[PDB]
Amino acid sequence: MISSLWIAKTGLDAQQTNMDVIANNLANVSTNGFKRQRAVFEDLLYQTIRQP
Amino acid sequence: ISSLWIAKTGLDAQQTNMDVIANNLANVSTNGFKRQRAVFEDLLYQTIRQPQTTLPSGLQIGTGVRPVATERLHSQGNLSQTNNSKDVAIKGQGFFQVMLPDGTSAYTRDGSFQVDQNGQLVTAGGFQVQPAITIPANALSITIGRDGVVSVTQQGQAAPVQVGQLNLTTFMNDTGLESIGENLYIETQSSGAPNESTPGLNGAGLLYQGYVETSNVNVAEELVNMIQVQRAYEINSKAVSTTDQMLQKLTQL
Amino acid sequence: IESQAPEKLVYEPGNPLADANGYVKMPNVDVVGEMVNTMSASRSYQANIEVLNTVKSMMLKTLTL
Amino acid sequence: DHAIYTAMGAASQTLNQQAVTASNLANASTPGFRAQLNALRAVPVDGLSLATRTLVTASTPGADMTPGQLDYTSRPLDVALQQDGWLVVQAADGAEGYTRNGNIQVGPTGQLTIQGHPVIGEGGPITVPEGSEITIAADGTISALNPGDPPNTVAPVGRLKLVKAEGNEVQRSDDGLFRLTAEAQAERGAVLAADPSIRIMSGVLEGSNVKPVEAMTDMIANARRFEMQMKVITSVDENEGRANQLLSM
Repeated sequence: MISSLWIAKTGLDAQQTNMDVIANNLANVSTNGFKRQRAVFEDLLYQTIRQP
Repeated sequence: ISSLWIAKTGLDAQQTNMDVIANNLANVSTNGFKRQRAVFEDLLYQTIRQPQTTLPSGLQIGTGVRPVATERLHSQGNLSQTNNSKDVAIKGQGFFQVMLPDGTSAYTRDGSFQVDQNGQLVTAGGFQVQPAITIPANALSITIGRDGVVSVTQQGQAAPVQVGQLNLTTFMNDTGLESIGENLYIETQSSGAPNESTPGLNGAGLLYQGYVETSNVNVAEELVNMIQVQRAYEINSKAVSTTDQMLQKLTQL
Repeated sequence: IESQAPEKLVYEPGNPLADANGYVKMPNVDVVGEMVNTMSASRSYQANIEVLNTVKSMMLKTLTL
Repeated sequence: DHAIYTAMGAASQTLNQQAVTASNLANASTPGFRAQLNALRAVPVDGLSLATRTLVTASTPGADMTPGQLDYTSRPLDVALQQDGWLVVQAADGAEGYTRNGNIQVGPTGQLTIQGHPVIGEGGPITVPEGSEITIAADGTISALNPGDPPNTVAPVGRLKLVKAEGNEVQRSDDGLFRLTAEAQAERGAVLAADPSIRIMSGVLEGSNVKPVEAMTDMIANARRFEMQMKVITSVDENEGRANQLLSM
């Protein structure tokens, strides 16, 4: 186990999906009656360290 | 073994620092996010021996380093245009209020609102906005001015009809807020008792329609801190290696 | 007797043994000290064994007067 | 002569602690895993005079409840608990075990399961429709949508049961499901109550929590202590062997 690997992986996944929706929006620029899409992100759960 | 314990504490501290750096880097495109920086401190000091001109000749051994807190830089982020008509951005201080499913109340900062099937105003995720603004059907246009008033127009109406006001809350000390997941904060003992107010009064902020507040993450700062964390980790591993060499030689002889 | 030197203490809040400050006490043992104590004790043991052997031999030979 | 026994016991307990650490390291990727702590306890023996023997026996207080990271697999029915959430499942003998492994599987007959153990929610072991898509809410509600049906036919079908445990009152079992200790069980009842303060999220799966730095330091310390104990054994044996010559005449 390592702390930052599974955080950077999630960041890569988020950027990948953002690029995916951008490419989808760009692909159908000549279609009729289409609406652009925007993805919204959010942070995951937080772990609290207990202090004295 | 004392060196081993001290170096273990140092490695754990560096691990937590790298963790918070990675967390800041990950959500670089999350609306209404504030960066965090971790602060460390020393542990207790052992006094093994009490103290013409010579050195004082006193011994005082350290113990190690522990992380104390992670402070969030509640600065002002940039505003990016999404061209939508139901998105708002905070200019200054203040947090929105939303209701969790169990019944308690939690506060958010980013603005990205949809309208549920009934007509009420909810955030992206289903949580209902506490002031409970309801937008009826046939809403030709929705307006959210620099003040909290929300006004909807209708078919063949000379003047728009007001459907509520979006007051927002303020805290005495916002750095002490507890940040649960999903872009939410809950009141704690650290932060003072929140007080709600209309925008533009009692130090509250102003609402801009059609813009969202981006996170204030400094990529160059994070990269430099990451390089320093890696180098400090490499330095600290040498302490463990040398202590291991000493112990192995002692056991052998 | 227990050594009067102050025991070490390390930081560990997630342990029920920790006090109000999150410090758990650990023994103060000098590993090198114990090693050299074992060495010196073994050598003195050998010396006493040799002394006893020689004295036993002399006592045994005394009876041949 | 008996000073050899304390040293050999220390060496054996060091070997046991090394085995525990190796077991912790081995399953460094099993989802919903809790590491095993370890410590050494002094056990002095009170004889008649000059109490100079203090043995040592390895002991494991229990699992440390620091949550690990969670991978975003985007799977619709993968849940991750909160700081102290616990999915309640039915074990092999009917006891209610607690886990953090959110990887939920569905059988052919719509029966939910986790590693062969049927998860119990509000009521009994919850069973969803035969082949419907399943979605988990932010607080444990289960929604089912029969495939092919219009999207406005999604219906709640059950609710999970999530309990909150502090962490210092739960002990591991042989199968690997945490259960309350005797005192905590007496104080809070035989079976816990589904508190509504716990919230979960779908699409993510929590990993294990094992610290490589702690593992490495523990292994190094164990090796060094073993070497020192072996040296003590050698010295005691040599001294006794040379002392037995005194017995001759």
